[PDB]
Amino acid sequence: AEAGITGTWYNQLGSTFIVTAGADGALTGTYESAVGNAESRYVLTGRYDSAPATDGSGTALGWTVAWKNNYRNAHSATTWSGQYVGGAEARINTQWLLTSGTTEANAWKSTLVGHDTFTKVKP
Amino acid sequence: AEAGITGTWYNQLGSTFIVTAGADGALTGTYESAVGNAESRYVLTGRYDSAPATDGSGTALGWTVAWKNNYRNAHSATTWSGQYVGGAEARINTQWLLTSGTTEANAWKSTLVGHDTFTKV
Amino acid sequence: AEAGITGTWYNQLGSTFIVTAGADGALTGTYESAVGNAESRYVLTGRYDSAPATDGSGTALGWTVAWKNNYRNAHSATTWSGQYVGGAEARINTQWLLTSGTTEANAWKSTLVGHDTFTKVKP
Amino acid sequence: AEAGITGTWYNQLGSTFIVTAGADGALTGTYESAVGNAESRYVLTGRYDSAPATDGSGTALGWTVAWKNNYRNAHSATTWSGQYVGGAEARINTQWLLTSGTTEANAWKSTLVGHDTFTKV
Repeated sequence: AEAGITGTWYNQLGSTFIVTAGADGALTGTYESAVGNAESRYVLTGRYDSAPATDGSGTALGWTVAWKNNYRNAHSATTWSGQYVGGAEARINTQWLLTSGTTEANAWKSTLVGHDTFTKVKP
Repeated sequence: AEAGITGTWYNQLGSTFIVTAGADGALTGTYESAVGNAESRYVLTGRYDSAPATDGSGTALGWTVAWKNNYRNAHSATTWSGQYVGGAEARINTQWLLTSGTTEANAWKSTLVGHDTFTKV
Repeated sequence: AEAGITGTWYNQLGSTFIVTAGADGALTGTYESAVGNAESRYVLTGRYDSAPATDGSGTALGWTVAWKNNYRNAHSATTWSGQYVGGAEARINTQWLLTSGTTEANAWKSTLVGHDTFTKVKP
Repeated sequence: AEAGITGTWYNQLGSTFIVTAGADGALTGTYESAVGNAESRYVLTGRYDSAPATDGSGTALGWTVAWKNNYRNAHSATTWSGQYVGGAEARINTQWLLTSGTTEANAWKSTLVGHDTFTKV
């Protein structure tokens, strides 16, 4: 359900994700990062399964933030890939990749991997 | 650098990636997969660095495809994260994560990782 | 410290890791998996930093289990890569890759990624 | 399949991997990196499937190197997970995770991911 995804979410490090889920499967919003070379809000775009399986299956989704806004440019982009699990503790569990632009010779150290869990506060 | 990202790209397995790079960092287009539970095109959306560095560095980008269109629904989504390297032979070098919607019991086996290289040939 | 790593550990799904850290940087022991096509114990081998930085830095380590013992063969191998953090709640936080042997055409779906946290019980 | 893993291998960047595959699943040998805060050889240890499938499947394997030897200590460890494909041109296709020991504050930026392909040339 788009509505269940729409809202304000925060992860374990204190970053803020504001998102709207559109009926066509689109995700749009802003990301505020608690860590890294970042300040203020960044534009996010993603896609989610707008017709998930009933069961107790999660809803698969993903989004990207490129770390450039009008105040700073970190020359990197993070994608989060995971699933939304709806309940009375609604969570988005993800794994992420962070790639920095590098020269050809430093490209072996361009991509960080980690995982983030998001807890919903507001719609 | 910048606008050379717009175009039709192909990865090592024959999947086709058709993208438009907007001036302010948006990536929009369609993807058609050569593998998996997919048929025809799927919508993608992403972001890229619209003011990259001026030393020899690549352009950082990323995009997502949710594998649902009017024909099929695999209940999964892939994100690709990587960089664009322009030149006489431009390439987009990426690593990707494919997450399927699972029950909580099967959540440990929900995410595949791999890598794709796209060129204009 | 090798001693601090040596012991019995369990992760969030109920798998058991028994390990000895050798003074040359070697890790040897057995793994018992709570999930997957697995039964009874499997041999593990790894390496760790036997001279870590003092600070409050973790100790980097990694190990491999190939999922074949005398009772079952899953034709796969998992590597865990992470760090040991010593404290009165001693933890090993890892990220893992699980690769299955596949044909050339199915090789795009050969590798799973996830993360595991281990809590120490015994030496 | 099986014993063809023993040998000297090289990846795309010139790193050299010298391995012995034991009969019961052990991998033992040395690694010398072409990149990073490393010099000379480092000990590796791993495991592989000693009875793989008989259909067209690769041999699953994995190994770890902690980047400390008598010369240097990078306080990090890499694990490679992948499969061996034998034939006229054998290859080991892998993906890897490099974790550095960090403080708790920097734990989000502790792990790099990439991919390496090893051949006997």
